[PDB]
Amino acid sequence: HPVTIGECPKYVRSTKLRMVTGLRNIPSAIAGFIEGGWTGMMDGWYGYHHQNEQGSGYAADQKSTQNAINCITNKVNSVIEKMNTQFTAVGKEFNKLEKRMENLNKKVDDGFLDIWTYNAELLVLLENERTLDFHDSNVKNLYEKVKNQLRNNAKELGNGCFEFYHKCDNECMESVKNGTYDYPKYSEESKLNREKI
Amino acid sequence: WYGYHHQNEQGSGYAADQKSTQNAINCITNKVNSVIEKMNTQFTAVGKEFNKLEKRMENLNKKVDDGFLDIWTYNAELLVLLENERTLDFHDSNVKNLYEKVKN
Amino acid sequence: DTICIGYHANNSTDTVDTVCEKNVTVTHSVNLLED
Amino acid sequence: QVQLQESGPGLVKPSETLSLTCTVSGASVSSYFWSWIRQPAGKALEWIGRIYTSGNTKSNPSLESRVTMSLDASKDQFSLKLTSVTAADTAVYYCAAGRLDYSDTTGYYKPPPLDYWGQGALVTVS
Amino acid sequence: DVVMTQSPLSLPVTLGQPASISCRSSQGLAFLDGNTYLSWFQQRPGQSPRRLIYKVSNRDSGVPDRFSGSGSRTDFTLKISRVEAEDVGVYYCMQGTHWPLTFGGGTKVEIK
Amino acid sequence: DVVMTQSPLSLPVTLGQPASISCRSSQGLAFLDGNTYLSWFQQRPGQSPRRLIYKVSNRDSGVPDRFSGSGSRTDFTLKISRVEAEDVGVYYCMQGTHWPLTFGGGTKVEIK
Ligand SMILES: *[C@@H]1O[C@H](CO)[C@@H](O)[C@H](O)[C@H]1NC(C)=O
Ligand SMILES: *[C@@H]1O[C@H](CO)[C@@H](O)[C@H](O)[C@H]1NC(C)=O
Ligand SMILES: *[C@@H]1O[C@H](CO)[C@@H](O)[C@H](O)[C@H]1NC(C)=O
Repeated sequence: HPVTIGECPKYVRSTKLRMVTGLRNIPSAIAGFIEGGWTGMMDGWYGYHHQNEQGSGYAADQKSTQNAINCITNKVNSVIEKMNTQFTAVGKEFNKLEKRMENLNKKVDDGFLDIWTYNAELLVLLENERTLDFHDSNVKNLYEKVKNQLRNNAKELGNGCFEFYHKCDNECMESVKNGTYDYPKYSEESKLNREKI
Repeated sequence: WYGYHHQNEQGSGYAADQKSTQNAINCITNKVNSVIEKMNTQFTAVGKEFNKLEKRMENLNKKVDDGFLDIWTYNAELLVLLENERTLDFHDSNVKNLYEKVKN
Repeated sequence: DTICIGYHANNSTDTVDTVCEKNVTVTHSVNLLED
Repeated sequence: QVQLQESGPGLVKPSETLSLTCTVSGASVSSYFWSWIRQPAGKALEWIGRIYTSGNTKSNPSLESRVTMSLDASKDQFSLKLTSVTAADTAVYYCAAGRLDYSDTTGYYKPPPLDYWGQGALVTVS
Repeated sequence: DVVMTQSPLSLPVTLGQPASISCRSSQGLAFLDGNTYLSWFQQRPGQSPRRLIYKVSNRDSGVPDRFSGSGSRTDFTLKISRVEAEDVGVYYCMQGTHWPLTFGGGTKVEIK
Repeated sequence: DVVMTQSPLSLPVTLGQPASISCRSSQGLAFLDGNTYLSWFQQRPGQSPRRLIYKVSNRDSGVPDRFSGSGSRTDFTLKISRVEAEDVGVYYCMQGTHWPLTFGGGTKVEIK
């Protein structure tokens, strides 16, 4: 109802206003972002999956998830503090010979509501698309970083996955996970297995 | 809108990618219907008359009528200018994805 | 010896609206409307 | 009943390493976030850092270089290791536990809740 | 970090009178899950701290009904309707949204 | 798909009186070329359907002038100024913008 007393939210004639804070839900031989997402990861939004001789497991990237969560939190607080909301109106009454004032008051009251409704819907439908594009960009940066670290040691299958030519154990997987993967110690066996094939 | 051109021994010819063009046409149609329905228009006013001793309400009515028009003009021009740039960047992104797919 | 890069999904049925597409399923969402 | 008890040395010399252990009884260690909080005499509380069972320690930016935490499920013990101690480190130390939900993805990326506190141990540096 | 400001430092009240403590934040404390995460803690003299209010309005089990907290955006308030002899001590406000976890300055309650 | 609703199902009218049929769609029918693409068809009993109205306002060749259609956004209307004996049958509305092609339920016109 438009008539409010106290500290009250702003009145809009909208039925649904929902804002994205997460990813797109695309469910589903574990493959990368081209096939879809993984249900079995509950540590973070973005991450890795390793399958080797010792075992198979999932892991999450903490830094990218934390930066994304910080930007989405700032987005939420920007939406909340942008529209300061306070006592708006109580309504006025007019007699039978002040019809022009009554129509002017209705014109003002019905002209502000349209502007505020239009502004709220535009804000939601722009910020949702910005959030989704930001998530896709972050996944692309992780893929580029892992590719740039591995170079010629591993082959691309497409589908966001890499197959190691050499033998890569758990410390080898954690080396490319945390950003410190030294090239030369695994280069020779990878050269042999690449040239033999 | 997007597609391939091939030259080989048997002949030469153009083609078109019919899924990417379909998706682009489907997003641009959604932008058209968002522009139309989102800023809905209706009957607004008929005008009012005041005599020689109600100058203040005449100025207030003129102030309201001239303050809403500037806001709506600014909103319409800003919406058109943003959506055009989004459309152009979307087209260039689609062409880059087709090139990356053929490369891969 | 395979490493892959992907993201997180669950069983949520929350839907939002964008400029290209309507009824897009998302993992998490916040309601800003009180009714 | 979840009961937490602290034990450690009262006196440490300067430039040494201070160690405290927070023995937990009544509940498993895997179901809680574990945090350390220090308080100087007649001053404000200060948060040091937190740890969960799989293993990550997020500590306060100021005390990041000199802190190290660990947890053992066999003896149900939570440990602190503070290196290069100074006379400004004279404080009462508390260990706190908060609830962990494995389905909640975002809960790893905010400060943990503080539900069950501990008795506290006094450490002076002289 | 994020700065908490409490008012007043000392609030002497008589038995059977209401009291109010105010906490203010430099930043908004809303999280992306839809919550605020501000807590109110009590410390008796020579004892460990215990919690009174978890989140803006929710009250912990075992806490008396005279403790009520409310607030929004950047200002929050804890109110005690009746003050007894077990209400002595120092009260703090804490935020758990942004890294690192920051505590308030502290408000001391004395009986007149 | 796109759901099209027609009103009413049966519209009995007397000779020389106007009639109106309403068609409503779930989505907007505007295209990126600047047109709407909605069509109105007539079906006589035991005969193939034939086209009366193509687009919102344009009228097909050979169609009498008494058939006039107009509308916008989501609501559209076909009007007959004078109803004759050759105006019996079932009338339909289609959209030609979105995949797939959808037809209406159908409105039957009987003479009283
Ligand atoms: C990355 O992980 C390895 C263990 O595989 C460890 O030795 C190294 O110190 C880590 N790097 C960083 C920067 O923490
Ligand atoms: C997803 O599954 C869990 C299983 O415990 C259930 O609790 C939750 O309600 C489900 N989500 C939805 C949206 O139904
Ligand atoms: C979106 O979903 C709602 C809920 O099922 C439905 O009512 C609406 O028609 C849908 N819109 C589109 C364009 O599919």
